[PDB]
Parts: sequence; structure tokens; C-alpha cells
Amino acid sequence: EIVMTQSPATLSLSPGERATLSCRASQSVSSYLAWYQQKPGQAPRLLIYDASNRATGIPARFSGSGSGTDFTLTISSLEPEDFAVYYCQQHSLLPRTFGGGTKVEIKRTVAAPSVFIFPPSDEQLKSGTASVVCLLNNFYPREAKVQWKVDNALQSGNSQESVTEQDSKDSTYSLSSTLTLSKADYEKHKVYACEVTHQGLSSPVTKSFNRGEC
Amino acid sequence: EIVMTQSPATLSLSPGERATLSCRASQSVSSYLAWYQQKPGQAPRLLIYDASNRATGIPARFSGSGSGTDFTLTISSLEPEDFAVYYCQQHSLLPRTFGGGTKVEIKRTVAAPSVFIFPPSDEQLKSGTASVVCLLNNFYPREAKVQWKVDNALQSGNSQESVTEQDSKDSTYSLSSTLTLSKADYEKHKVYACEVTHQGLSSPVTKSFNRGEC
Repeated sequence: EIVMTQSPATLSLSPGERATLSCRASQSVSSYLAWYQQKPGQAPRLLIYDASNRATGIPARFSGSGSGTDFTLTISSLEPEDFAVYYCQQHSLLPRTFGGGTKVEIKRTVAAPSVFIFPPSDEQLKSGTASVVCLLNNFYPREAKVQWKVDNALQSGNSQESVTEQDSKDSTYSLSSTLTLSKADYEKHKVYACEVTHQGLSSPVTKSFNRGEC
Repeated sequence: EIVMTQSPATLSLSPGERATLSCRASQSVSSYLAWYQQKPGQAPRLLIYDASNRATGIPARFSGSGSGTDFTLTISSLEPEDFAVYYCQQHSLLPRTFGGGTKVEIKRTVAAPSVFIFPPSDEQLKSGTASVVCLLNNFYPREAKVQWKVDNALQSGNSQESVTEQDSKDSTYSLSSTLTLSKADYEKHKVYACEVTHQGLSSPVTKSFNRGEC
């Protein structure tokens, strides 16, 4: 059970020069591991098969080194179709541990989320529930906060968030914490504010409404 | 202190024939009392000075009889300018008791109030109070009810009503119970219904809204 530690946790790079990646082993694998291309929603694909040697139709730019503890994966000529979660994985020891995950993002600039809270529908009040949805939209990076305020009461646990993938078009993100409440706790209050703290935001943006306003 | 009891309390007559009125004494006044024409918002005017004899410019139609306990006042040729509160008043005994009041209305037909509840303003919520105003409008007669419902709670005492005079034009009426509440008791509820029961109404009409709807 040799722990494989990938030294870049994630990476963001606007498409360009060498974007070399790293994975370390807990022991001496000695050039007996492989590199992988798990694309989002896809089957993984072999990049490097034994610490180098550029497996079977890999285009021009995906060398790597190692031998035998801390291994490298050189993304030299970035080619932005290659934005995928990458994986070192030892093989010549059982059981066969994978790496951690090497989500390669894009580094445009830090942008502000266009924050949009949404009341639950009256159809949801016909369902006897209430889910307040606070948008974040068209921003960078994912490093955000949502602090729900229920007549200005800092609440969580009733709220499930939702992270879009990074867009191919504008490299942005979109969040939605979903403050799912009962209808009874919904009727107890009106001021439903959503304190959103993001780096592109200068302030913790509190997007609010009143129960029955919109 | 001879009690003067006017036998018609009020009267309603679409303009026409003899509209004779009555007042009774507790003792024998013996033709020593007078008839009066307190118009709305006006000074009273003498109609008959001693049980008959048609005082000093009274037009053609305002005779009366008596002598000496139960006296009459004949409005024979109605002339609808004469719609005023009328008064017997003894004089030849001290103290000089008046009658009860003889509001002469018009008898068009029984009509239904056009009922319109009104939320308090948010400016009233800026004042820290709340007064819910439920209209009645363009009806006949004044015999109406208002039953306030605060998330359907039959309330009163927080409500002051307001009776228009009978119109010269369409002989109608208009009411407004004013459910004056605190802002705190206002915020406790939404369903602000106004059960209006009138004769022109076939049903007890409950005009409602929700706090924050309109």
C-alpha cells in the first residue's frame, strides 16, 4: 500500500509553456508506474506507461521522468484540449495504488460571481418545502463562500452547493448553494440574505429578498 | 325631565307622498313644543313652533298635530331637499328636553358594497404601525358587518369603522373598517381577510390579501 502523493494538487495554466506535474511514491517504485488522462465524464486514457516512453499515439509533448520515488510528468507544449485530471499510479506492488488527482484548470483572471438569490416557488410552497437558491455565476476561481442569512441568521447544513466545471468558452464557474428548508421554517422569516464571499468580489456580497417580494 | 320619544327612529323614503313623523312625550305638553330641521353639518332650523302653525317661511307641506302627549309632523309633499335630522323638543317644562333624532334617508333599492381591502403602506411599516382598511362602497342601507380575519382570526377592537353620509347623487353609502394594528402583530400573519356581511351581498364577502402581496 505505497501511498502515491501528487505534488501539484490542482493546477491552472492559461495555455502556454511547460506545465510539468509531479507525483511521489512512498517507496522505490523504480520506473514501474504509469500516467493517465481521466477526462471529465470520460474513461481514463494512458499517457505514459513506464515513467517515460510516450505510450502509443501520444502526440508530441508528454514526456516524464522519475526512477524511483518522485516522478515527473512534463506537459511541455500545453495544448488546451489536454485539460484533464491526471494520475500517477504504481503498478509493480500490490495493491496497485493510484495517485490523488491532478485537475488541470485554466489560469484569464480572477473574476467576480454575478450573484443571484432565488426564492422558492409557490409551487414549492404547494409541496410543503422551500429551497432558496443563491447563484454564483461567471467567476474565477472556485474559491468562494456562501453564508445564508434567514432574517440575518448565519445558517448552513440546510444548504447544498453545486459546482460547475470550468467552461471551455470563458473558463468561468457557477455556484448555487441551495438552502433547502421546510415550509414551516420558511414561513418563520422573510429576509433571506446570501452572504457570498469570493476573491473577485471586493466585499462579501449579501444577495437578499423578502418572503413574498418577487 | 319629560322624556321625548320620537316614534320613527329613522326613516327612508324615495321622494313622494306623506312622510309623516311622530314624537311622544312622557307627560302632557299640551301643544307647547316645536319641530326642528338640523341639517347635516348645519345649524338647526325651526319648522313648527307650537305643534302646528307652520313657522315663518316654511313652504307648503309641513303641518303637524298633537295636543298633548304624542305629536305628529307631517311631511306631506316630501321635496327631497328636506332630508335632514328632525327634532321634537318640549319647551314649557324645565329642563327643556329635545327629541331623539329623525334622520330621514332615501328608500333606490338595497345594493351590494363593492368591498376593497387595502394593505397598510410600507411607509406605515416605516412608522412602526399597520392599519388595514377594508372598503365598503356604493350600497344600501348602512346595515353591514365587518369581521376581520388575521390568518383567519375573527378580530375586532383594533378596527375603527367610518360611515359616509347618504349621497345626494346615487343615495349610496361607503364604509371602511380600519384594522389598526401594531407592526409586530402585522408581521405575525399574512392572510388578512375582511368578512363583510351586508344585505345587498348574497354572502359574507371576505376580501383578503397576503402581507407582501400587492
